[PDB]
Amino acid sequence: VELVESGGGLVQPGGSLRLSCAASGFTFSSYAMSWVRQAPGKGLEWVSAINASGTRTYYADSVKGRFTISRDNSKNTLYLQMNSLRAEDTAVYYCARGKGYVRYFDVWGQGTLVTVSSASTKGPSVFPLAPSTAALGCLVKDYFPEPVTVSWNSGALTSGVHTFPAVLQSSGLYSLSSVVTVPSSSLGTQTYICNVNHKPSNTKVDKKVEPKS
Amino acid sequence: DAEFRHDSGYE
Amino acid sequence: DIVLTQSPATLSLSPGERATLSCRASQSVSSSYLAWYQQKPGQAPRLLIYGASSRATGVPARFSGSGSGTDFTLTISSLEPEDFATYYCLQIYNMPITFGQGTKVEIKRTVAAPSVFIFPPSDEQLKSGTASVVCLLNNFYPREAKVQWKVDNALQSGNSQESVTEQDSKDSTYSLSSTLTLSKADYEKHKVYACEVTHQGLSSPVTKSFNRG
Ligand SMILES: *[C@@H]1O[C@H](CO)[C@@H](O)[C@H](O)[C@H]1NC(C)=O
Repeated sequence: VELVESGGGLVQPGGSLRLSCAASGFTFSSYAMSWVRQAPGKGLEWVSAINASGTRTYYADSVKGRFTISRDNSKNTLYLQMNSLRAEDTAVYYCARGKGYVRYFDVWGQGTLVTVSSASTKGPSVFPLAPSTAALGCLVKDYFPEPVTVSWNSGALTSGVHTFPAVLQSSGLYSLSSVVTVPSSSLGTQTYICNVNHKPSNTKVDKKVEPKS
Repeated sequence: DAEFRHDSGYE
Repeated sequence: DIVLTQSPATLSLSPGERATLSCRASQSVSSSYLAWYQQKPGQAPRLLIYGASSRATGVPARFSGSGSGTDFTLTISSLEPEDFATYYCLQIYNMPITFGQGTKVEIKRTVAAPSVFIFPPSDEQLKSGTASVVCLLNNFYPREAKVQWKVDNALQSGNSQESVTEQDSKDSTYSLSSTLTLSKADYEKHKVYACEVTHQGLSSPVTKSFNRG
C-alpha cells in the first residue's frame, strides 16, 4: 500500500502546476482521497478532497476557485491542478487516503515541495569555513529554491556534523552552513570534503576544506 | 472509505 | 469550522515521563472522527490513534487516546527517545477538515554551554565583493542563546542572520550558526571581528574574535 507524489517544483506567482499521486497496492477506486499541505516550519493544513468515484470534490477556503482536485481511477492516480498560485501556497504537498464516511487518513505520500516565488533558479557558491577539537565547514551561499543537500567525505563523515536550516537572505536567495567538529590532530592529514548538491539547478560541488596557508 | 461527511452545499 | 486547539504548544520532558497532550474542539466532534498523528522532521505524518482511542497497527501500547465531545487527550505513558516529535490532532467529522496546530514534544536534558567558533570570510569569497563572517555555537542546551556581533567595537544590528538545528539525536543539544554579511570594502576597512555569546550554561559571556589578515 503506497502513494507516490510528483510534479512539485518552482513556479512564479499567478502560475500553474499540477501534482500527481500514484497509488499502488490497493483498490484505488474504493477510497476517498485528500491533499494536505505543510508550509516550511508550520502545521498541517487540509487543502482538498474527493470521494472515491470522483463525483464530489471539496476545497478549503484558502484554495477554492484556484485549485482543482481530480482523479483517474483507471490510472490509479490522484491530481491537484493548482492555478493562480501565491507565495503562501509554498509548501510540501501530501496526498492522503481516507479510511473508515471517511473517519481518518491512514496512508500518506512522501510529499512534494512546491515553491511559489518570482526569484529565478540559481546554484550555490560554496566557500570553506577553514579550521582556525577543531571546527570546520562549508558555507553554501546564494541559491534558489530549496533544497540543497550536504554530506561530508561522500557520506563517510557523519559524526559531529551539523547542517543548518537555510535562511532566506534579504537578497531573496538562500544560504546555509554545514559544519563538523573533528580532532585538531587530524587537520592537514585527514582530507575533509563537503559534498553539495542543489538538484533544482543541477549544481554539484565537492569542496575541500583545509587550514588556511 | 468512500465519502466525506459534510453539510449540503459545502464547496 | 471546527477549530482544534492543541495545548500546550510545546512540551519539554525527560525520557520515561508521562506526556499529556490536549486537543480541544470549538464544538462537539464525534469521537469516531478524531485522530492523532506523529510527525518527525522530513517525514510524512504517521497515524497513531484513530477514533479517539484506537491504536493504529504497529503503534506501541504506551500511546493512548481518550476523550469525547470537545475534549480529547493523547497520553504517552512513558516517553521513549523515538517519541519526541510533533503531534497533531485531526477531525474529519465535518467540512472543512481541520488539524490542530500541533504540540512539539522535545527532550529535556542538562544545561550544556556552547563551544563557540568564529570563521573569517575566505579569500575566494572576497574575490566576489561580499564577506560572510560566521559564528558557530555548538552543542548547547537549552535552545535560548544570544549572539552579538562587534566589528572594531561597533555593535552590528540588522546585518546578521541566525539558524538553529533540531535537537541532536545523540546528545539532544542544539547548535546555532550566525552569519554577518559585509561588503569586501567594509570588511577590509576593519580589523577586529568578534562574536559575543550569552547562554545559561556560561557564567559570563564568551567572545571569539579574529583580526583580519
Ligand atoms: C461520492 O462517492 C461515494 C462512493 O462512490 C458515493 O457513495 C457518494 O454518494 C458520492 N457523493 C456525491 C456527493 O456524489
